[PDB]
Amino acid sequence: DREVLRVIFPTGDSKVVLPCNLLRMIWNAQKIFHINPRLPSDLHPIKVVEGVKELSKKLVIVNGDDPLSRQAQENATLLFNIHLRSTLCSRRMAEEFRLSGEAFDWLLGEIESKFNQAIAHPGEMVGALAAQSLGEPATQMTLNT
Amino acid sequence: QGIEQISKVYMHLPQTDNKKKIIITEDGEFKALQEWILETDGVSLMRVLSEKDVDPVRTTSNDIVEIFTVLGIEAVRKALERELYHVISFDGSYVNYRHLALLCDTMTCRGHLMAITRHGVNRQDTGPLMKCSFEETVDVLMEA
Amino acid sequence: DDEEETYRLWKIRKTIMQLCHDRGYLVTQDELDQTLEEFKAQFGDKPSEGRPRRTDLTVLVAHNDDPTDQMFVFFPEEPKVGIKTIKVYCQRMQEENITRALIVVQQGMTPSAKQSLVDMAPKYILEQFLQQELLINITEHELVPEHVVMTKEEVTELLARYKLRENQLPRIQAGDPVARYFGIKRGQVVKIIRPSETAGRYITYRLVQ
Amino acid sequence: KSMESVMVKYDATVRNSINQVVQLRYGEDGLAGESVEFQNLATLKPSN
Amino acid sequence: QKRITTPYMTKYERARVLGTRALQIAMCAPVMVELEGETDPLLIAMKELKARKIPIIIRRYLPDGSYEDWGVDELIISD
Repeated sequence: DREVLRVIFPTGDSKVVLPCNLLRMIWNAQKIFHINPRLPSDLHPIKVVEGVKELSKKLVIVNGDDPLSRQAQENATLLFNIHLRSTLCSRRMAEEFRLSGEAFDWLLGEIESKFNQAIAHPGEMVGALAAQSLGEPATQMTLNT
Repeated sequence: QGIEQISKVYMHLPQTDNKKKIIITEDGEFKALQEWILETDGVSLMRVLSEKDVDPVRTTSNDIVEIFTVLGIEAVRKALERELYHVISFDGSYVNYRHLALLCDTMTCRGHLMAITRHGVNRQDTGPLMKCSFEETVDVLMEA
Repeated sequence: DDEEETYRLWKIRKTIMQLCHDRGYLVTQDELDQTLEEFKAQFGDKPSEGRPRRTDLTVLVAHNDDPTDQMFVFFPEEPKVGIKTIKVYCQRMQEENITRALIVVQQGMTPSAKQSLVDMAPKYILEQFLQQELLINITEHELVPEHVVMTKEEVTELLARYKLRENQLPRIQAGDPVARYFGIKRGQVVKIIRPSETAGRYITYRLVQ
Repeated sequence: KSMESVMVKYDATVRNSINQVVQLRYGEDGLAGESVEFQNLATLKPSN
Repeated sequence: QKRITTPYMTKYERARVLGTRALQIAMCAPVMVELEGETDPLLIAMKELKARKIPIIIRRYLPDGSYEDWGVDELIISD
């Protein structure tokens, strides 16, 4: 994935727009459960790996079982899965974040619930919404530069 | 010498990271390099691309009918998107991406470049009661 | 001059050896990276009063999946091409039993010749190019994404998965530079694969009509 | 006046008025541009 | 079965279900919750939704001509 990112983003920037924030969701879980970042944690790493896998399975944009409907799903949520795997790796969450076992299931259950309500709604007049979203920034445009 | 239509050609090397040459070094780091670029006043790209020691990949023109005839239709899509982005983000503003994508997709959907104009809307597989709301009610409805 | 002329003939040749490799033909590996001085030593130093005559440059290739269907490419000698001159080629195809043929027109063709190629529809399909257009591979440009042509078994999987017809797809006319680079006929579906910043990768389809 | 009747149909495809598919998924991702925000990758920039 | 649509009551279906059910109450239809001193025909229709007890079925029309019917009880209320 590190090698794929270098060809998706050739210039080298890192500012992207994505669904539910992850660093803030880790910061919240670090305080709903009084995580003390001073003592050894009790989070088994193979639990992190398999939990992230299972979570990645339940994020369907294109629901289907046959090919050509099982590869478009992997094309849709390609960037978000890379971000999720790089942020919730086993080294980082045993070195920096130091979440407990109880505080990890909460985070997993919240990622999914705040993702499933970002999907578009079937019926919004997307066309007219995109026509005045570009026309009013045409008003800020300078007349003759 | 030269190509007939291009009249004046300037020369400078930029300082921004917009026109620099960004390479991935052996240590795997993004490094930017200053390189000479040339900008003309006048366009005939099919010949400028065919010349020697001129990069045929990154060379482009700011006119899109030329890219349509020379490069294709998907190149028109991407160039139009890029120019919209550049004119929007000129004064530091920002607009989401979905809107640019949807606009530059519905603008080049039927294969050819139909402008959003009077006689660009006049042509599609649309009903009779919509073309009667635009200034030629009676004749098109008599046809219908 | 000839140094400009020995350069172009090597460049145009290198382009075509990829164009036919994209269409799924079998081209030997070293033919793709044939450097200039190697070309200058094999076919001749100069075409001005030289051994490279714009003939001795023609190429005949066979398909990967089947050794019978073959493709030919011709390099006419006159600046603009007449009538029997292509029938000279039409005869050369008639004798060798090859239907896929290309002609690398030098500077132009005649309106009468334009009539003379659209007639043999069910047999002897020829593609007309220009010397200038083949000087650069547009497929390796920055703006141009990656196209792939789908078999007629895959196309019936889309229209049954998304429960579509074939009229409801986005369209592309068979006259733009990439529609001809791949040799596409009406009724085919091409697949575009481009990377985007919101998802990472997006696959769209086009109907060539 | 151009783009009046484009909308998202009940199978998540963005279709025209005559049902001519425009995008197989809205914005190529499928999400509304209302519940997203800026983040960082933190994997592409560092060295080997 | 073969239900391909989302199990979430979208933003627009919640605004039309609340409007119709409220108009039926104003014309003397029988309620389906134990209200307590409530009178506004649109305040009642909102606490019926919180209790999943509105007797209306939604027919979603796919763009290929088909349809499927979801009972308001079966949908996950967005808010």
